[PDB]
Amino acid sequence: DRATWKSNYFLKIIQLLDDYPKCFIVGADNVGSKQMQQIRMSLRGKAVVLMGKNTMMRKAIRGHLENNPALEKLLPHIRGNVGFVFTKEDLTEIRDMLLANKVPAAARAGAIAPCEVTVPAQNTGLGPEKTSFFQALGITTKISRGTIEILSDVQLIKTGDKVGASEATLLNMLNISPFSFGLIIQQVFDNGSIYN
Amino acid sequence: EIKVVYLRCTGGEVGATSALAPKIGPLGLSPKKVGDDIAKATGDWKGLRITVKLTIQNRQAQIEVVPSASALIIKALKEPPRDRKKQKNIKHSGNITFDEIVNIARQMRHRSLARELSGTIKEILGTAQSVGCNVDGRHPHDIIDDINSGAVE
Amino acid sequence: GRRPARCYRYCKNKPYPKSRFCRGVPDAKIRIFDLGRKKAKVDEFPLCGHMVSDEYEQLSSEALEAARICANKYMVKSCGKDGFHIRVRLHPFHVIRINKMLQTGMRGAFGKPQGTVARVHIGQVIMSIRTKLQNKEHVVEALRRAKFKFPGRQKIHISKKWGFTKFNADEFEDMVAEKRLIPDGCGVKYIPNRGPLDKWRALHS
Amino acid sequence: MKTILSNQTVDIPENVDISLKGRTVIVKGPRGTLRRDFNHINVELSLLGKKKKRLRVDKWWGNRKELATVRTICSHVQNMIKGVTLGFRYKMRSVYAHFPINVVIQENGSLVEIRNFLGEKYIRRVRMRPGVACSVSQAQKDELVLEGNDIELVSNSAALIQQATTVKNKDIRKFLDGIYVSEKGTVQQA
Amino acid sequence: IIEPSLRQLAQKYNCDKMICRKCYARLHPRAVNCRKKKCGHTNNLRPKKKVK
RNA sequence: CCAGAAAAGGUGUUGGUUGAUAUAGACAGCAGGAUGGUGGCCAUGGAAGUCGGAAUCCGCUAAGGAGUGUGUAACAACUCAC
Ligand SMILES: [Mg+2]
Ligand SMILES: [Mg+2]
Ligand SMILES: [Mg+2]
Ligand SMILES: [Zn+2]
Repeated sequence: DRATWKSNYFLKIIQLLDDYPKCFIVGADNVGSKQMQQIRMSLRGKAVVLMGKNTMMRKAIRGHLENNPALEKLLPHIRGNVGFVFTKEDLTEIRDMLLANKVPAAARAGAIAPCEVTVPAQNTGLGPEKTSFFQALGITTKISRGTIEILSDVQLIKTGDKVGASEATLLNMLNISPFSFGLIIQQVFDNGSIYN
Repeated sequence: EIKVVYLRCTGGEVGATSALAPKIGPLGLSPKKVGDDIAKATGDWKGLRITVKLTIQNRQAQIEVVPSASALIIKALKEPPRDRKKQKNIKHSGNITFDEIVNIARQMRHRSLARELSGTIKEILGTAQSVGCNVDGRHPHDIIDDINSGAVE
Repeated sequence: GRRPARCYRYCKNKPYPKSRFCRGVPDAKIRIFDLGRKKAKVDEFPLCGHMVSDEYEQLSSEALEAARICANKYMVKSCGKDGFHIRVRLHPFHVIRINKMLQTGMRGAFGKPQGTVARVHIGQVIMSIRTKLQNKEHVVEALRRAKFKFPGRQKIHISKKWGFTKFNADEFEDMVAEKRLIPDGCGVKYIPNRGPLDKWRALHS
Repeated sequence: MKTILSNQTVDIPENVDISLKGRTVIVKGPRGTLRRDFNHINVELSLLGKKKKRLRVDKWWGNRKELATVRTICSHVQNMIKGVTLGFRYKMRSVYAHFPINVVIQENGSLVEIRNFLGEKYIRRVRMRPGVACSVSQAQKDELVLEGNDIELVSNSAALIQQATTVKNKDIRKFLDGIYVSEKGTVQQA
Repeated sequence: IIEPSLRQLAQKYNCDKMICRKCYARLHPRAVNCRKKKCGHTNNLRPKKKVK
């Protein structure tokens, strides 16, 4: 149950700080479970990435602090959906591989827009029967080669818009999603030191 | 311009219900020479439920079978197939053993959507009670295999 | 054509049963009193909930069967087909009489037998459901749905007794380990220290 | 029970000026002056802090049906402060299937003639209650902006025209016509 | 024939209500029991049958 | 006495019992995930978690049910548990 789940999460955060004295305190903001599972399955032999409740991790640090007096600089940097990644291989190779394991995820109907979605003017490969999903956007189209010809471009959503339902299914039809959310790491903890 | 499509076919028999044409038609290629060649390319599957990817160029598609774990365990659970009659409840009984479960778990790590082999044998022994047979006992008997009496790589 | 139970609802008469004097009584509406897997041991259903009445009233046999089917339908929906035991602990014996007019009037007024009606006291158990200890809420809910088939005020009480026995639920398994109690089906057998001890040694053999 | 004391404070910003004549409140700020008479509600209203920073309402010995009135005074006062510092803007949009709703504003915000609703010839004249102004906005096709200070007058004048444009004796689940309140909000964003 | 966000704007005032089983009062969507003392503030509500 | 009312209800309000979970940070609320074997097996004309009969476990997990609902010819889409 929940009590033994709390109590053995305590032990599996005692041990993973005892054996790894080098960490990135990583902000896992709005990434998918799919993407985090495929990154975690890719990076198993190199590192261990871990998540949890911030008010449980900080009390685990305040259960260590009479034994390991170096861990308390983590405490002001644990807020937001922010976990840990532990590694012993090198210092910036895993920074670079976290920057290289980024995947552009789909645009959910209700997510806010980080950056700049447009569509190129092109003949798609969809077909004639799927033009009502363009007519809801009111994009002027033509049909040629049996598929739909986009005449001119449209910047459909700005930097900082709400992604609507009619505007979300059409990008999933065109298999284009510029929204790339990955690990956006904040600080570094290496043996009582802080790097940006 | 190389394209990838998926089709969920039924194995060895030529499918009279055409579902190939509504995908192969809009790019122009002939679907009825694709669908029967898929059936003879499967051949020994012959009774089961099989998904197949098709890498289709501007010229010709290539046929190769996507594996699916509930089909791969039931093709090893070999009983004589029921014909056109298709009566009551083909509930699967019989005793598959662990070594072919290992070499099917090899196919489950072929495309690497799992953890390693000690986890794949657990998640594919779960598919055994998804199907309905037993390895001389059920997963309440076969959790204590991977607990301290494993036969795993 | 049956009169409303507000007529035949209070314990008005002395108990007048089907006997050598009242002939031609129509048979009772309810005739099945135990339901579910009644072939179950005392060991496998510890929990027991009682619909206990709280007014000195008269319940009809048709109301007994209606509430019986009401509890049975809900528990075969909820606890599964084969996982409880319903017992109706009131058998209808007081028969009720009817003076029908067709113009004689009240001359020679003594009724033909119409039906059978159970007479209930303050604190008598009407229905009792024996099931496993995690199906407690389904006992409460089934008896709460079965309350609405009876007149008056009835309440629900989950007993401290082990199932359909007269022994307390905490010390029951202790006494069956110490062998003062012997399982013999849905009930239990009480073994005193007063027999010939050939029976004692046949138990302790 | 009766709770011995329930109080809440309301922070009063630097540009606005509340003061008290007994139990009624008056608020002076940039957009205007707005008063409200709380003489039905039986509380204590202290104006504490010098530079007049907090309005503390407290009620002594209340049942829960009258302790419920403790922070509803706070809600009315801070809604009043919002309406005097920033003002209120209800943008309510016209929705129609076939016949367009013609909204024409008369006597500079104070009367609204609504025409051609469901094609019918009856003109709907709705008067804004005094102190709010209706206007057909630009950069939106069929919108009515109701600007005012106090939300009771603004939202009540909005609710008058929303109860005016009603479809009667027909299926309201199919006939989705009329003007409806779309975007509640604020004239001057903070 | 109608813009869809305007359509759901009209539906939040005409469609996604609750209706009491007794008295037939029209209630807000996050309702638990009725408003009227006509029906005894009763507890059984239905989600207002939508249009097909 | 005695001159009129019941079953049933109420998030009106007041007391009382019993059991939960909560500074290892709960209940609202606003936001982010809600995934792989797998579209599990019978079954259906089509049943991809979402009509039905039994099953109803693992991986990865901070977490995700062989699924609480809205749906779909059926997926997609949304929502919930967590
Ligand atoms: Mg009558
Ligand atoms: Mg008598
Ligand atoms: Mg009509
Ligand atoms: Zn009502």
